[PDB]
Amino acid sequence: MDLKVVVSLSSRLYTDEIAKMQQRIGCILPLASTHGTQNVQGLGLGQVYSLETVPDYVSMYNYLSDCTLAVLDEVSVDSLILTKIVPGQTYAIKNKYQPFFQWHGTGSLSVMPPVFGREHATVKLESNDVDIVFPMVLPTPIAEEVLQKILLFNVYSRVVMQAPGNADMLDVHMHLGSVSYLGHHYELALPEVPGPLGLALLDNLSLYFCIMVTLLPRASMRLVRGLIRHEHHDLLNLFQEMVPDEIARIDLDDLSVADDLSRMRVMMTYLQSLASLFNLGPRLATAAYSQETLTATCW
Amino acid sequence: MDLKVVVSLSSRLYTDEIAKMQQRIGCILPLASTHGTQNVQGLGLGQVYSLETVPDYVSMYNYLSDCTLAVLDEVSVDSLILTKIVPGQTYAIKNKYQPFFQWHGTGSLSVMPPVFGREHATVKLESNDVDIVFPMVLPTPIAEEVLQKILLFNVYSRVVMQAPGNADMLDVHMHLGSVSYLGHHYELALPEVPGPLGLALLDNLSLYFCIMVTLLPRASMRLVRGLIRHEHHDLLNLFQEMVPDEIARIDLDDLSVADDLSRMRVMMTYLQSLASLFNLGPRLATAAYSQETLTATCW
Amino acid sequence: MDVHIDNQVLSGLGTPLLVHLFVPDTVMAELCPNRVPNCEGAWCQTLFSDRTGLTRVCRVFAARGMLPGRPSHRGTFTNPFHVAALRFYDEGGLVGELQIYYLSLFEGAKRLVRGIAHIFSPHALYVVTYPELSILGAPEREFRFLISVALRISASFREKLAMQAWTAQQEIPVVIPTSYSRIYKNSDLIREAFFTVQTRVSWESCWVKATISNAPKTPDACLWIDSHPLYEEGASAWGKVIDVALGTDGHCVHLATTSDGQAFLVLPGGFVIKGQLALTPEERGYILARHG
Amino acid sequence: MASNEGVENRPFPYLTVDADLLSNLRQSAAEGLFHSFDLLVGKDAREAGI
Repeated sequence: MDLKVVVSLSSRLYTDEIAKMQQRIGCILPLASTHGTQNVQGLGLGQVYSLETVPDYVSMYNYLSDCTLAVLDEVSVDSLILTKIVPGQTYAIKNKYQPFFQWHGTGSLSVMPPVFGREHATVKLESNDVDIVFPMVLPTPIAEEVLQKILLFNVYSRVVMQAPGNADMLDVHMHLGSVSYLGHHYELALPEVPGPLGLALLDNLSLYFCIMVTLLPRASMRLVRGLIRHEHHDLLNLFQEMVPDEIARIDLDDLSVADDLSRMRVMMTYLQSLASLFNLGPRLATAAYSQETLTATCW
Repeated sequence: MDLKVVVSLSSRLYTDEIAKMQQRIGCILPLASTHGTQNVQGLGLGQVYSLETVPDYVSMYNYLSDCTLAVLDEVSVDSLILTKIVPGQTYAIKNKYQPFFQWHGTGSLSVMPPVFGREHATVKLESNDVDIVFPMVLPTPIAEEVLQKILLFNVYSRVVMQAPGNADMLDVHMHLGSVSYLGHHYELALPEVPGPLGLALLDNLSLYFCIMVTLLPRASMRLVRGLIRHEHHDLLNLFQEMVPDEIARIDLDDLSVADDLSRMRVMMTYLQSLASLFNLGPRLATAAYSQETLTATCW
Repeated sequence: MDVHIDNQVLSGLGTPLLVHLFVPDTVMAELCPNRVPNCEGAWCQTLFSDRTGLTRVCRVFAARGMLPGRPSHRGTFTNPFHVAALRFYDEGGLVGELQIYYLSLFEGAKRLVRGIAHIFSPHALYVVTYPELSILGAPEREFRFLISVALRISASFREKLAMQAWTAQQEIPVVIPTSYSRIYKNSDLIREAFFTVQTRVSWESCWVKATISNAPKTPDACLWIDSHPLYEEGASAWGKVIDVALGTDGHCVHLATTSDGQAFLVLPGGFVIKGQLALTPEERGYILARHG
Repeated sequence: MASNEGVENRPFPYLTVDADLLSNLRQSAAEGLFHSFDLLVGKDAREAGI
């Protein structure tokens, strides 16, 4: 019910880094194991993310969700005082990310690996030959958008192999490259080569997709095939007057409510399971916020 | 420790208005602010639900996911008293919503916007020229059934409106009017028309679900074709037998690469947004229930 | 035989009819010497005995396996006159094109797996048949195509020598031993260099890749070199990229092509001769259909 | 400029001065009149430890 964790440093502070660490007060980082005394290298995210190593971000998500998360509380010349995240406790939080994102009230926050920039969220302590890597806390919308972009890139990279360069320039860096915000645009770091352990999510995705596409309903296809041709809609701006003929080929047979209903039941049941393969991030609920202090109360 | 909120009204109520809260003492309410007394208007759902305009389901789901829940506790000529809903704390519930219903121990309650008439569930306070709207509470399985069935009926009504050739209103009503659970039978109302567009429930779960289910086969074929390697999961190989031949003969060279990316990303966003809707958002359990008292001990 | 049911769901996408196959390891040893790479990337192509061609069906991504017969070692699993082409590769840059002639796939499907003769390489190829379901011109086109293109480059080099009053200079600062007094017969240098330049032909030569450039910006700063040994002391290497050492090491004839149409003949001793590259729209288009 | 660059938080014995400073405080703090200013909300407005 009361948890205070001290991490001891063998070497000294080396004040060159302490100022940057001190304006870095009150922010999250995941620690290795829950004990009163910790090792210095297990403290940051520096273990999972080596400088020479190519980033595979689903592995970073897997490491990040497993480890306990801690609130930085105070840096001392030889000490790191951090209270941790008890699952049933409420505490304040204050954040400053160099990719700076503005929060709303009662908006759930997701914890993610620092996909944007290594120099940004990582502080090198070469005195111990270590590097403290802070994780990224974002509002849930932008979090799921960025994760989806990451997985779609991990697919289309395997796809765009041996295709015209017009595939190489466009899909690889038009939508999978940048993430927008209100009058703002942030680039992403992209894995030069497709990463293993990322598609391990995609295999399960393909499984669910096979099972779901075995049980798709019929009437919805008829409604859409009618509405694209007879009427105009903004959601139907995507489809032009021409229809993908796949829908025409599946559509051929008549309707029956008794068939649609059991398909709908099993489709609903297979839709509750996707939330496990889509979250991959510990979520924090907002209770109150002040832009004048940038200090919210997450939960 | 305390979580009570006392709202003070500006104008003194009429005698007729008092009676219905005393009827609806046991009901949940939304609450915009967890702080002080606070302007009256925040409490009801009349902000999200528009008596002026036909409101979508999206606003109601997104609001009830994030906003605070409260219980009516006591009512006086000016004063209204509410008790905040906090996780991990036990409360008492009455079924003062209208749609008469059964309760069961270990029942999984979920809070969702009233699909029925709000005027059937709301009260209008003419002293303060305001409206208090009460959100719907339903056990999890039957709520799944209700949403699934009403969306199926909407799709069927829009289809019979579009192309009168395949149109069975009587069997549609016969299959979707009845709800049978635990040996109990409930007949729910079905609207007369889907309308030209957007009659307060139609657009969201019809259009999003329809476009997602139209895009899922093409996206799944693209993903499965891209995903085959040596190290991939074995069950993928087996389920590749499951898919239909017409979905198997679908061409990937037809659609442009940029259009392929657009469809993939849009369908993934739609499916990810639709999955959590069917988890039914605000969840809770129960310890026991007493019928003749109408009292559910919830937590 | 799992990749065969893996294909046929979406196999109808690219091509109307296909033939299942299996390739021995000694047969692959022509493509990928000094290596035994997996073939997960390996993407097929198609080829017709006329000007018309269609490619890029990308038939099968197939793992290695032993054959159903016990005495089948460890081979790689996967008009009667044409040169059907296949292209194997992996995640890396190890790519190889193999030829197949009909009368081996049509007659090879005789009767559920059977060996057939391979005309291009003197070894057997195994064909599996699912039980429930102008002869010399066709191989001679690519050869004379590339030969005439290289001869055009050679004629350009000769005219550029004519422009310089039949003399040469250096453009790569490598100090020669200065002992060249007809040692190595300084004329024999260019005789044997032109020997190897005009004799050697490969679909993956430097100018092949240099003709087909993805961008305007990068390939201007990019050079495509290939150096081959003097007097056939070894094998040749084609298509190295320059994001010099090759002028230093003797007994290596160096050929460097730009994206702009410049060719450069480097001799041992750093001397450079310039030539021009010219391809009509038809040959450019044929090479774009092949390589791209 | 930045909020906390040279602001020391340590608990000094402050002098109680008569003149009134509160006028136009939050506006001049938001627009940025004076550099190296620090705002502390009610949870963090106490005498710091030693």
